[PDB]
Amino acid sequence: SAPQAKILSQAPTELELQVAQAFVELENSSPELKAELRPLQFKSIREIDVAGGKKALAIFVPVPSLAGFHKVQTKLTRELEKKFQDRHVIFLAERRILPRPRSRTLTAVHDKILEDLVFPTEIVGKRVRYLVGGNKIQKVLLDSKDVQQIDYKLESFQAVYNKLTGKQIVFEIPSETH
Amino acid sequence: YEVPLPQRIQQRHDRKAAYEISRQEVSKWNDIVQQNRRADHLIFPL
Amino acid sequence: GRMHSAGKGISSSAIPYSRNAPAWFKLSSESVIEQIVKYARKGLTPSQIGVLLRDAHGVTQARVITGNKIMRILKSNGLAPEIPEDLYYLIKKAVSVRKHLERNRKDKDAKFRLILIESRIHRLARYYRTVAVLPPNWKYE
Amino acid sequence: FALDLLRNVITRHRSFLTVSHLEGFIPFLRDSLLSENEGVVISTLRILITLIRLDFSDESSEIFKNCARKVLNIIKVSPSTSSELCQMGLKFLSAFIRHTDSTLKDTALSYVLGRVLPDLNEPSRQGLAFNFLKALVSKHIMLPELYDIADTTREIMVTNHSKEIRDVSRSVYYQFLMEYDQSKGRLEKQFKFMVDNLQYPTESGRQSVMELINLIITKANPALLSKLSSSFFLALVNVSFNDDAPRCREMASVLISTMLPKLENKDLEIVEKYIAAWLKQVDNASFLNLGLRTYKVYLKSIGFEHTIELDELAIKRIRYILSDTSVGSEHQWDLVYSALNTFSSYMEATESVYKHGFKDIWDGIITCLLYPHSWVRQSAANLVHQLIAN
Amino acid sequence: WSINVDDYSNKNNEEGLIRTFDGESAFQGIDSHRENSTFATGGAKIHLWDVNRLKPVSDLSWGADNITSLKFNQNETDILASTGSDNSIVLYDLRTNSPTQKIVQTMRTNAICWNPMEAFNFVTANEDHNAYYYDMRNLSRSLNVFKDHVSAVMDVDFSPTGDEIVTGSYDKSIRIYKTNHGHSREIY
Amino acid sequence: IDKKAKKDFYRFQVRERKKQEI
Amino acid sequence: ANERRTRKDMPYISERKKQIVGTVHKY
Amino acid sequence: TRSSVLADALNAINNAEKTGKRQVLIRPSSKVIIKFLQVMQKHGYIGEFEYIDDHRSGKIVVQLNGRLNKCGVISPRFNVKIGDIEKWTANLLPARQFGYVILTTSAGIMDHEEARRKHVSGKILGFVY
Amino acid sequence: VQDLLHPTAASEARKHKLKTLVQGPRSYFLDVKCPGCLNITTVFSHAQTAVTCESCSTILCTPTGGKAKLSEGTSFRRK
Repeated sequence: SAPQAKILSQAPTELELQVAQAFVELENSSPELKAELRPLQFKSIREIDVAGGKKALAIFVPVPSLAGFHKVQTKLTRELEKKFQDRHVIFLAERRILPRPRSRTLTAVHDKILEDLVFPTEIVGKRVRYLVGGNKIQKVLLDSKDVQQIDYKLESFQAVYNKLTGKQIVFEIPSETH
Repeated sequence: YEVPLPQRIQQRHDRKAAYEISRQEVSKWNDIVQQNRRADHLIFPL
Repeated sequence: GRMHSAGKGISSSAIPYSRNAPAWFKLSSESVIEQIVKYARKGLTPSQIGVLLRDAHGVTQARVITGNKIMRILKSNGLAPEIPEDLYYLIKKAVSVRKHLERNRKDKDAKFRLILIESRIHRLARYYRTVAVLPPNWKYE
Repeated sequence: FALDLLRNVITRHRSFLTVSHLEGFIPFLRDSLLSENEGVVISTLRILITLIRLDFSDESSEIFKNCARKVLNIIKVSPSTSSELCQMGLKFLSAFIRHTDSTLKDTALSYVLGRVLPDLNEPSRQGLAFNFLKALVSKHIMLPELYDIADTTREIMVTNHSKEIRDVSRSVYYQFLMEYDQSKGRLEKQFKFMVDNLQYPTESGRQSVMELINLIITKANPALLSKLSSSFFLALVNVSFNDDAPRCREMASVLISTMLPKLENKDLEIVEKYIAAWLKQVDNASFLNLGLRTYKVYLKSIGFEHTIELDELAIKRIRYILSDTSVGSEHQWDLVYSALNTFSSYMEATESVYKHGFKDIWDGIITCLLYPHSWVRQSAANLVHQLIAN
Repeated sequence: WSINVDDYSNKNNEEGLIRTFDGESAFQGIDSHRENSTFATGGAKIHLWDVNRLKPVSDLSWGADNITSLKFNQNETDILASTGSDNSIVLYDLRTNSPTQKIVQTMRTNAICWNPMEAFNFVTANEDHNAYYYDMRNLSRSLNVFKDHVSAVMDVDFSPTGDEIVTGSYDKSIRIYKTNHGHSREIY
Repeated sequence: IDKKAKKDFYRFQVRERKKQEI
Repeated sequence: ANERRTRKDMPYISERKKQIVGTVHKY
Repeated sequence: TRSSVLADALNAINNAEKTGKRQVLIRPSSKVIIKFLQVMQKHGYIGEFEYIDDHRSGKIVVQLNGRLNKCGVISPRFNVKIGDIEKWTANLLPARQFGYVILTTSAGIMDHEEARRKHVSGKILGFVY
Repeated sequence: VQDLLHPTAASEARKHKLKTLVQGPRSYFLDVKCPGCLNITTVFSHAQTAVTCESCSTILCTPTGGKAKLSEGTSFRRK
């Protein structure tokens, strides 16, 4: 399969092309995972820095396909990490915000972007502390399902969330001391 | 070389190394402290 | 908290904080929907059907798994109730009470328990008339 | 208004951009830099950076020294480096040391270098952080911290994603190693660092270092090149032979291709020894794959018939591999594919293939036309197409 | 600020504000390094300040949690401890310019005091009507526990003798405890 | 499931009953 | 004490350690 | 039945300061409760407080330093003109400048001295002193 | 005296489901294997119907007031 087939955008970016060659290479190597990988196709790519200095590959994908991506995002994501090391691979859906887009819809889409990011792990909660001076500290409490992997990724999640939603957050994982 | 670990993970190791150093250097005060505890009488200032 | 009674019971269900489908859940949303219509075609209600899917199919919540409430799934496939479920069982409940009174006229408490029921029906029937789910001309019995 | 009008004028009209014309404005520029409002200071930095290229008299040159003191003080009061006004200050300091002969105190520069270090890694404040740093190596200023920074700019090369930081950090560390005085043991350590960095896990990291190789290979002394010839060659063929990234494998071959011609006669002899030994290892099929592939790199760099013995070894291996292509053959599809590829390169190099002696190999090639693996068929088809043409 | 004092009559003013340091966020604690002029402020972030510099010299912080109180060491003066609203105690060392350790506590701790006679020992005023005595090197446990208050302990101080500790609580009483004894000997 | 099934709950059910009624 | 009569596996919790929840650096 | 969630919050805070509690839990939460809390917070009557959101009405936790001599809600929420404000400060505050009267104006819910500063007015929510 | 911000982990488990800091269900599902056909079926912990194996139509569990009692011989796992 050609890499451009995997790319929904008519004009594929060079980074987007590279991830497409990676994905079709996984299709060819895979004996049967191709049957799941082949139908999957992503809309685009955005490579975003982090305070840690690494980068994150945000792959924009359709939601009905995003379900199938979530079915296979573990194997696919570790493989993409191997092919592109020092870049955090994350799949996020592209979902409409235009009716200027409405503010309530924007809060909603931001929070879905948050759950899609924290995948494979799940959000335990959301906390907000209001400082005596007036500062607000926003924290998201995550489960310990894949504590090690996300612990290697919390800052990347933070940078992508600030970049996309324009909000400052801190991801914490209860049940251990970080 | 090896790929850089995330700063908090890197810095966690940096903190742990710092805490070990902080322990040894405060431990230098142990010898006088045991002397004060064993001293029959302390006349201030020491 | 109960009206028509002094009970203060609080027993209920606790929706989980997470609104996403469980990770272990590995069944297609469409295969859920075809199960929904089949049970409704058999004659089962939105209340019972949710018990069956939750009990035997791992469907924690129809809205969470499929993204839509079950009534909307049934309505989308052409299956809707004549009257809202809450009212229908209230009507059958009163009918069973009434049928009881003809045979046994000295059931004076059942006469009271009757009164509590249609008063509940009038309040429920009134609300459903305001929102237009129930046609305005509708009256109980 | 005055500063904005003045800067526009001198840029538009070159003749006004002269020492005699702009000498009078010097007392205003020094005062404007110290002005309270942030905007006028930012404008003052830009015009001053425009005039540093201009030569100035003794009285008209003291502004840049005094200017340098305030922009330093400006950076101290700035809360964070990622500021519009603070960026201008670092831009002038870089431009100040670049062209003005006068230099700031060591202590002040060390403070800036410390503030610059966190921004080196962040892509947004990347470029300005490096541009100041490149001035330091450019003027060959001797500081203790730069040796540490030399180490930091090396880890950030092979351990980072961004292609921009590879392009910029590659320049500085290449200049630093070739310019700053260093002890021989440390140089060997730097080359041992680099060879291991060819074994780096990340594809981009291995990608990054090969320019550092290519820079050494393209521009280096013959004596230095001779010493590192054997070490680079064995490392380069290793990455070329087995690597997750195909792109790294071709690039390693390209580096060897541009390497071998520059080798000395003796150094090329060790290369011939290694290839000949690998071909000799008939027992191990993997070594034959390594031996045939490096022979392809051997051709088109030094050319055919430079060493006859190695050519005979490749042909005998090719004759052996292509002969046993039946069902009973134990040869892997990789080995037959490798044999055909090297034969194609051998075919281009010399016309001896058309002699009667090679007809046995040609019959094998025709047999490989219907080989089960598709890749073997494609290589055989190309070989036959050349046979039909010639 | 500067205040005229009458300890000595070797001279004879300038009493009033001397310098002001502006901060991005509110400050909730302050202490000064004993040997040198540097002082640390506990705001939304723990900051190290120099007298001759208006901006914070160094930024210390383990994470996003705020700092409620802080107290510099007296003997090994390069070490600093701070208290966070996330029920945590954080140790710092200036020689490394980085945090060293935390232990997350069940309840918040309002105040700390470090023993002037034992550099590695400190007491913490806690919200559970208790005050806890700690050893710096092994913080997995406490050295002693003081449990005679009935409301939250707000402040704690070591005597310069180092043998006695006083605790202030919200229950309208001051209790003063011997370091080796777990119960108050006096109530004021 | 059979005992909990209702003969008259949905739109189509009474219409089936209405069909048989006449 | 009433529970201690039946449930087999109870660690005695030291009074000096009940009030610690966790430590980042284990030793 | 619930009539004023803000009323419940203020009564809970008052009882918590009565019984010496260093923390108080408020349910349900709302922007009006929240903005009231930053007003008190900025005046120093209360300290740190945290919002626990549970996908539902929510919870607030407020730290108390014992400096709240009263917090009350004026129900029903009368309309107040600029000329009326001083009357309210006379009726609800034991002294002139000790404690503050909260107005929701076209600019939001804030105390009263800011209201004379921006020359804004609106409906009354309560008092704090 | 307790910290509602940071209750001990054991405390919530002991507390009623609706009274915790963030309320959530205390129930769960199970992977129960049919004794007859060895197939695996998902069953709710407090399942309110006599869940039957679709292949064998064999009773796997019976409803009760609280948790449904798993039929004798039916192996299970927490899912």
